[PDB]
Amino acid sequence: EGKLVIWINGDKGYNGLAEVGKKFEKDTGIKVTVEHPDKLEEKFPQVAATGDGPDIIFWAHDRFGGYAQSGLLAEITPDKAFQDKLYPFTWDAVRYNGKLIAYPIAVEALSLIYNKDLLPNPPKTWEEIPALDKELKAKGKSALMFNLQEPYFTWPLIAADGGYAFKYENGKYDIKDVGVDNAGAKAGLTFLVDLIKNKHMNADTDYSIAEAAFNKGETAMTINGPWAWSNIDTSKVNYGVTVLPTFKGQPSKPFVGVLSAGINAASPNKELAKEFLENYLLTDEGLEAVNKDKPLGAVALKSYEEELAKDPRIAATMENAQKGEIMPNIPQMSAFWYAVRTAVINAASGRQTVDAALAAAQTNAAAPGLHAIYGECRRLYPDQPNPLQVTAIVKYWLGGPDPLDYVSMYRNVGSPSANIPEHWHYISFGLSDLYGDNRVHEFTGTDGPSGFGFELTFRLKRETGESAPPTWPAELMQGLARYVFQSENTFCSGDHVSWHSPLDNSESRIQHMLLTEDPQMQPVQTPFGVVTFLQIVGVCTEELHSAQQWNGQGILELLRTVPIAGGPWLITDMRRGETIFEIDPHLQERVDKGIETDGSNLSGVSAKCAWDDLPIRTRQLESVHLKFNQESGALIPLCLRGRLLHGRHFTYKSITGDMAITFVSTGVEGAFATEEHPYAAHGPWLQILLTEEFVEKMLEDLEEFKLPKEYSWPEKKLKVSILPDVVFDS
Repeated sequence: EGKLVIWINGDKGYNGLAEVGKKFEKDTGIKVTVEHPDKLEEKFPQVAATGDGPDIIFWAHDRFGGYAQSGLLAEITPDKAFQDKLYPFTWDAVRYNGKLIAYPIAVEALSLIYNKDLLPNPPKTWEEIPALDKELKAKGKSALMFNLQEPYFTWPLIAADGGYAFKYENGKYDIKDVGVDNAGAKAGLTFLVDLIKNKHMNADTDYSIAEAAFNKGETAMTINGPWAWSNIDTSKVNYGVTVLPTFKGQPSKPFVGVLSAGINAASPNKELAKEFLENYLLTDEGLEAVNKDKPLGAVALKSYEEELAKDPRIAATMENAQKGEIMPNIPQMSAFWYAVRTAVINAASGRQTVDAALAAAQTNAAAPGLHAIYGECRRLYPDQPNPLQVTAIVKYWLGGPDPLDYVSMYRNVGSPSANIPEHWHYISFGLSDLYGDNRVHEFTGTDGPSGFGFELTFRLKRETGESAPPTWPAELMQGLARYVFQSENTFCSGDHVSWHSPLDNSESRIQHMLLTEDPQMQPVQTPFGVVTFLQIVGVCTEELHSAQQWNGQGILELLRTVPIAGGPWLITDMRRGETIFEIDPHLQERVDKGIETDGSNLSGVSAKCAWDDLPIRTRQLESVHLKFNQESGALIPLCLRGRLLHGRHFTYKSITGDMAITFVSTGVEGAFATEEHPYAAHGPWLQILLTEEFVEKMLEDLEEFKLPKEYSWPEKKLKVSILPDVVFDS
């Protein structure tokens, strides 16, 4: 609005910012409003585009990387006079792609917390701690307790001797160069595991146990961030905060994240914001104002840190902050976090060796999505670690024709007791985000769908004495997958696919597909999003038609009741010769009611038909004669009962013509047919409006008699005929 609006999380000191907003108002006359709405990090991309976003946004740098790739943040341009007021490394935290995208405001870092009563002189090295633990154990106490389930707290030691996630040499992160496999990480984890083996620590320890312990006076030491402190103050423990122990002569690295403020690229007032950020907020007065209201922690302005630095506590956060590394901004951080955590836990529980866990972890950070899926696959099929797998040798993102990188092929023995035949279970890989580096699918985050948000599956009844699963279903999946990408049609459980081809290139009656949720596969959380599994179900042309006329869900249920045609898990039998309706005539009945009580999903059809026609004008007619093929005539009840009685339109379009006939219900909007003038036409396009009573009467009248079939009324006539449309006499 030419005024400055700021959105920030509910915890920090906005009133101080409001005071700075008042100070802004005094010196410049511009009103500064400060609000702190919920879930802002998610909201900013959503509203930033419209223009109702804030001019300035405050948050830890880790989000900003996402914001920067989406193009929501403006480049900031501070003079050297300014960049020198702040520490060089805080600027590093705000560089993406070599550009500066925010003013660093506050830095948070983990530190070593000790009880002054128990340990007057804290250890300067980790190697001392065992003996110290032994000493503390001597008086019924333990030395150290911290979260071993989350890598944020164990990474310093893992990072201590040379380990790293990504190295940025020019402000740009090399995503290939991962450092979870080197001697250092291995050194740290063996040491952690060794600490746990010698019962100096317990793999079970969590936030609350560690916190309860220090606050109750049960344990001697901890590692934590500023937020925890408030709770220790209430505990009245006399404690000091200092630098973390060194390992093998090198500093521990605690991830340091700096609260920063960025300027919205869609803001008119970018320069006002720059003036404000550089000359008012980043001053002793603005920061002091904010500090009194709610402490920021260790600030980024050298001058101000010195004022704050007497707090032994602040000193330690900044000592640790300088000694530690800055969090990466790329989205793959999410991938790193899942890998490590599993590695640490597995190494600590004895499930895996240190070398193997970190070796496994380095690799899993590369293609997490594939693996996460492999996880779900592993839960169902522990018996089959390696299944026959079709690989696309020419990868899609290098110009390849096949978008599914892998299709795994399993043998499911089934359950005879549940009437589930033995079958082959195909799972696809590529529709979801496997790699998460933007090679095929744009990265979206943990929230929201990974890639298209699903993978395809298929269940093919095993023929007797078949040694191996056939491969044609993979080619089918590739076909569908291409459609997904090109077609950009939504795929949800219940949707149908018109193929018109043998699914397996045989003479089978199964020539179409319906889609449903996989019976036994549960969806998964991959760092790049959520993945669900859509199973393909082979159907006959008649069954597809029923699905179109009613809905997919209903026909799926019908397929579940007839075991040969699907059963509870919907196994496709290509060899199947009968439709579900030929097997049980009463199923047709269930379909008709569904159409009655649900309406029909068919908005129109392409068929042989015509009406009497003849720079364009909307004509009105008092007489109308419609002509239909037997095939289209058959749908007239559906057109009337299914749509008009539910206030829904229906459209016939001529295969051979530009003619069209749209049956219109009352309450439809946008028709040029009125109750006053029911029959009207625009060029070859005809709309006819029918009142519900008339519709009911017509329905009674239509019901075998020899073609041609003629119906007549006091205003309109109808004919059903066959080859006349196909072949004219003139």
